[PDB]
Amino acid sequence: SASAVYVLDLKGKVLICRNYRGDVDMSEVEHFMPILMEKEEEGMLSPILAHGGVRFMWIKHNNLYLVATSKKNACVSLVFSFLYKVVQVFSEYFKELEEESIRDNFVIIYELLDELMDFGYPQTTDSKILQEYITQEAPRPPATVTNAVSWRSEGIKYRKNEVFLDVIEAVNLLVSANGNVLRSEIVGSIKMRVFLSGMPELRLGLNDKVLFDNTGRGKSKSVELEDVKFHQCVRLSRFENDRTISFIPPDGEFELMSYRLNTHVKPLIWIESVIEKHSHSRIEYMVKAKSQFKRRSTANNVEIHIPVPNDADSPKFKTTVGSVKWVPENSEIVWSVKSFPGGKEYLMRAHFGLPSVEAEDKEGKPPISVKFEIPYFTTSGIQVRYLKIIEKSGYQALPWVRYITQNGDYQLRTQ
Amino acid sequence: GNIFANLFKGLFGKKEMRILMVGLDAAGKTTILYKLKLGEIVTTIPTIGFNVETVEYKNISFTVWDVGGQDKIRPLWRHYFQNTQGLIFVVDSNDRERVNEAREELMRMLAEDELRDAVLLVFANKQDLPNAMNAAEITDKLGLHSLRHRNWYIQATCATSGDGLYEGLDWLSNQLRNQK
Amino acid sequence: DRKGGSYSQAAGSDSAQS
Amino acid sequence: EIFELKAELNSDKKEKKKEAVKKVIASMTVGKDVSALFPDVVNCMQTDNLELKKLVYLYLMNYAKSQPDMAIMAVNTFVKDCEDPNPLIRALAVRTMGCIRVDKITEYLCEPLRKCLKDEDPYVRKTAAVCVAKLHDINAQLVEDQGFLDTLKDLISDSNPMVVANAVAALSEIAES
Ligand SMILES: Nc1nc2c(ncn2[C@@H]2O[C@H](COP(=O)(O)OP(=O)(O)OP(=O)(O)O)[C@@H](O)[C@H]2O)c(=O)[nH]1
Ligand SMILES: [Mg+2]
Repeated sequence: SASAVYVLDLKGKVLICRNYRGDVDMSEVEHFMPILMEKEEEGMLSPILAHGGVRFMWIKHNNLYLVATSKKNACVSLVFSFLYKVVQVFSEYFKELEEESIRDNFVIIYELLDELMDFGYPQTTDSKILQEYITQEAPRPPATVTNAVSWRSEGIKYRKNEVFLDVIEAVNLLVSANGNVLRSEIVGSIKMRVFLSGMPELRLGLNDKVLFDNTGRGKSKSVELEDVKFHQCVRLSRFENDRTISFIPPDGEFELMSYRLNTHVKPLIWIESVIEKHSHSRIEYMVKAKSQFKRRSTANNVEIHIPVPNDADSPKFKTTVGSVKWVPENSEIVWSVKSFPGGKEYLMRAHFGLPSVEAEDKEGKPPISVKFEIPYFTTSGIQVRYLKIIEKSGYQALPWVRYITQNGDYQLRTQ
Repeated sequence: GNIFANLFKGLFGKKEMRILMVGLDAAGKTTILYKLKLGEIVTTIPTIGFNVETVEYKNISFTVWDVGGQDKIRPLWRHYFQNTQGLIFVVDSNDRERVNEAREELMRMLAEDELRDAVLLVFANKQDLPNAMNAAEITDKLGLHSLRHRNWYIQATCATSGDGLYEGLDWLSNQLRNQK
Repeated sequence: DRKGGSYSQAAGSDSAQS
Repeated sequence: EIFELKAELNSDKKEKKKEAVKKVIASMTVGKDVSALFPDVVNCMQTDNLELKKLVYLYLMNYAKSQPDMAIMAVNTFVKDCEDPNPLIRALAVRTMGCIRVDKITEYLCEPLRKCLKDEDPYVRKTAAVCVAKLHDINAQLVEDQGFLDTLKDLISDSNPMVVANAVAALSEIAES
């Protein structure tokens, strides 16, 4: 229940503001910057600010803080969801999130803000629906918003019905400094870019453990996702009733389902780090990486970031496979590898000097994270059964999907 | 410079002209404007704000800005006097009590230096009942002959019938346009 | 081709489930 | 600057009026007090272009509290726009009527609110519910006198499920206060 949502800037200048209820004066935004500065200087800065009896919730954007001032005890979750929807709409409409587009599309920005929500209650949130009624370069509102199916616009015609799926896998491993993995969770991502004619209703079917158990086929490799979140077009009633994933696919790229379950398997890459740091004399980087993934799978664009000393200089790298580059801005050496086949063993030997004068304050031990991304690999073993594409007119669809495995929160605790 | 484009535009008609809508409230000003623009007796609520429209006749687009005679809208008539070249006055021949108020409003409006080049245009409204005055009694009561340097013409127009609107429009066009 | 796994054709449903 | 903008706004050219409106909007967004030009833009309010109507409505909403006296010359325009055939225009007029923080403005908008309460368009129904909720928040006594509680309650048991949800949220907000 934010009184007014405004877009700020890095210098504190409000790029654009639009009051929704009028219960909060527009002058409260000026005091938001000093409050944020005081909180940052004292560590008390929070996204949800509080200017007396009015709370100015702000979200750190790419170039400006999306401050949404509120007066009463409005739904914080609802305000956050509205801000996220507005950010997504802006990203869809404007490819750049900076001050360049804030002052360049104000004429359409004001109309979009007015149409998005009224009296603090959001009304329009579909990017396609908003673009079909508000454009930067007006007819009556589309019937899709008024109709029940607000995620699949009717009347779409395409020469061919091709849908591109993406089996995105996020391998997050939390290995402590003792060598034991604490947080090992893999979050699935079923994103499909449906581009066909009409408004077909997708009939999702995969090798789900729950579905296999219900159908009596709970003996093969079935993916048991601890948390599965359906898309907006996905009907929750069918999923709750018999796990039937029946919903109208969106027009374009959309996230239908997102699996999320813990992983009890060994990490795809086993990295052993050695720190032979002398007392203000030299430093040793005994980094050894072992590929625990299948040999048939190669990790493309693997970048194992090893945090080097903050004041370290004149470093020498003695590695075997993969180029190592030290970035002064990042204050660490990333073990960049173009192609890393499964089972590969890369050994590195860092050697650099240190300044004679010791540091005045400690800098901490940031965890070592890798940027491995091996596609065409299904670590979870979940196999899609079929995709029920049904249209009233009747057409033969040719859906496509690719399985991509990448490294997410694969951070290794430093010694 | 060259005026070939201006001559070409004037050969087929380029002049538009302007007009204003003033008078007492419920004096047929909105009905008169609707008849001039559309041509039907359209029922409308009181003119809280103002009515803006344009009328095309004799190749001249004389825009008419109807203004109500309400107390809250009477002081707002000065806003529409800016960038205004014409003015049409709606009289209430059937409203004897409001006749004095309309005359006072017309005198106050005519006592402004800004509205000096606009010729007088009084429409004999309420021309549907026997109580309506003629084209001379209304003018005598309003004192149109005492308006020095003002070209005032008395025209009787009935909102229900629509007769006399053409005569008033022709008189206004003759007062504004003095060409062949 | 494309990095991250080549696109593969998908069926319409589980034909073995009737 | 100000004089040139006023002269451009007091002209009969659509391109010049649009340029003046864009300049005024840019000045207002940049932190320029354009409330003094609100009476000048009052005359250039009833325009056929939808882009200019939205800018005029936004300026009036942002210049309504600053110049409540100058806002009395927009009731007729709002009444005329409340019957626009385009659903977008009607929704914009309904939103602007409820967004105007004028005590004497909402009193004359009760009839348009009642007319738009039974709007067939789900977007129109949602806009009418939002305007009713805004009027109730601004004036609970006015909302009670207009009898919008019964209309809000009946909106829940109707079609336009997004409109039903908007009406339910409006009724909860009215009951919340
Ligand atoms: N029946 C009838 N009414 C007339 C006639 N001439 C003038 N009127 C009156 O003129 C009024 C026209 O009202 P509107 O259409 O709203 O325009 P208006 O004269 O400016 O009145 P306001 O909007 O209140 O300012 C009607 O209410 C009538 O009472 C006529 O010949 N016959
Ligand atoms: Mg009128």
